[PDB]
Amino acid sequence: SSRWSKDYDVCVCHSEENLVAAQDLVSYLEGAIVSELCQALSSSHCRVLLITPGFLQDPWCKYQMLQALTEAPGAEGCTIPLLSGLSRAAYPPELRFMYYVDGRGPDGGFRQVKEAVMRYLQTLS
Amino acid sequence: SSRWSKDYDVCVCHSEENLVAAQDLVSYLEGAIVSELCQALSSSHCRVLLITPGFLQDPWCKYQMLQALTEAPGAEGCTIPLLSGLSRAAYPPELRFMYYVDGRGPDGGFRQVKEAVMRYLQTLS
Repeated sequence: SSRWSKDYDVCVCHSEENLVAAQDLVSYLEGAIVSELCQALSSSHCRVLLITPGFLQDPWCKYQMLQALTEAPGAEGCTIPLLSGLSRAAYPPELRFMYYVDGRGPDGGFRQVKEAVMRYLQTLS
Repeated sequence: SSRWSKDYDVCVCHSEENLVAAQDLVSYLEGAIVSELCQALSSSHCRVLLITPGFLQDPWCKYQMLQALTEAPGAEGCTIPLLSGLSRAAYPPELRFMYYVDGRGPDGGFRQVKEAVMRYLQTLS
């Protein structure tokens, strides 16, 4: 529960087709929030899933999404799904009973994503 | 890890539109395997997800699917996805990196599902 139990405060999960949008989010989050793009050995307090059409199509992305929700946001974790570039009708059904940020919100949803991240950090020692 | 730590050996997860197919599976599993249809207070060793078009469309089904994979099949659990009545092209992408039974297999996939259930039970005291 210690703020320093992890070296990063948040990492962004994205598919290869959204590399630039991910970098913008990382840049937006760090303006202090220490962020980076998620990687294999990546371990942070919060994980932002940049869910886009490309992401939803990629099997590995979906798998990472699953595990990101398996051991995390049950209550003790922090996983923030950002639905971007998608029609709400194409949103993953399971989201109706889960927290997530809509890309149509202010700042492409970045503002609410950052806010959600900060809220979690405060609950840390 | 005790075979009697749970009152049921397996329960079937289905959407309202597949009630009959679920009952057939339950019936098939018990011919000893103690099975039933999954319910809110339901707790068993294995959980069979009867994934069909209706299931994939229903938000609550998907959510239950998620949680069924969140705390389960990481290694210590038992969750068996049965893809039935669907074109493989419409299968959830995350399945490419996970175990699952195809409905096109022998006995509508029931045989392999039962086998998978038994395998898990043996690993129990």
